[PDB]
This record gives sequence, structure tokens and C-alpha cells, in this order.
Amino acid sequence: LHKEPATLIKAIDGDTVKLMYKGQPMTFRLLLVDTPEFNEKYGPEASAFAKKMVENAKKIEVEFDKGQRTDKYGRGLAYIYADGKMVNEALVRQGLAKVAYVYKGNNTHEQLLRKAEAQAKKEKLNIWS
Ligand SMILES: Cc1cn([C@H]2C[C@H](OP(=O)(O)O)[C@@H](COP(=O)(O)O)O2)c(=O)[nH]c1=O
Ligand SMILES: [Ca+2]
Repeated sequence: LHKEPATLIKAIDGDTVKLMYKGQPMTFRLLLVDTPEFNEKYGPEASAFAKKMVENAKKIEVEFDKGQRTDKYGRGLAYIYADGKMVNEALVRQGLAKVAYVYKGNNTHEQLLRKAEAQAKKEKLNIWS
């Protein structure tokens, strides 16, 4: 996989964010994770964590997987990096997201994320508390 440039337009919630990619505004949905909706338990904390991450970053990057790059709602599907750290992974590692929506052929970082989930679960963090 390859990291590509993007810039932040606006934080949205734990697992979606608005970025400019190839010069065009798009909403990205983070691959392989599910954060709680803002209205649910840990939703506000997931949103806050994801917002801090992308707002503090000097460099945002988008990494597509091998399969579909847009979902049925026209959201981009990608792994999002903030100053080299994967947002998808960081949410999971903090117990603010579950590994989820693992579809065949867009699952390159599955085992990396499951390893983070296991560690979050072990330390009983947030969702796992
Ligand atoms: C993460 C992801 C979500 N989706 C679709 C599945 C779900 O369909 P449904 O809306 O029919 O439940 C929805 C979940 O996104 P959200 O968790 O943002 O609601 O997005 C994909 O198709 N591919 C993906 O990789
Ligand atoms: Ca969600």
C-alpha cells in the first residue's frame, strides 16, 4: 500500500473525517473500525480523540487498501495517518473503537488492528472497561 497526501477540512466523528484528497473535498470512513456514534457511550470520547489527532497533525495521509475505495454512500475507504501514526489503529488501541467491517480484499491491516484491540482489551480500556 501507498501513503498519499491529503489535508484536513473538518473533524466529523470517531471514524469519519472530511479531507481534501487530490484537491477535492471528501468524507472518509476509516477502514476496519467502528466507533460508537456520538449519541452512544464513548461516542463523544472517540470523536474527541479522532479530532485531536487530525487537528494536531502537521501531515495527514490517506492510504487505500487493495479493494473498493468508495463505499455505497460515496465515503472514501482508507487508513488515515496523522504525522505517521494511523488513526484507525490508535482508536482501536485506546478502546475507543472495535475492529469491524472486515471485508475480503480491503483487510491489509486487519491483524495489526486486532493486535491493538487485544491489548486494549487486556488493559480494560474504555469500551472494554
Ligand atoms: C467501514 C465500511 C463501512 N461500509 C458500510 C457498511 C454499513 O452499511 P449500513 O449503513 O447499511 O449499516 C455502513 C457502516 O458505516 P457506519 O459505521 O459509518 O454507519 O457503511 C462499507 O461498505 N465498507 C466499509 O469498509
Ligand atoms: Ca460508527
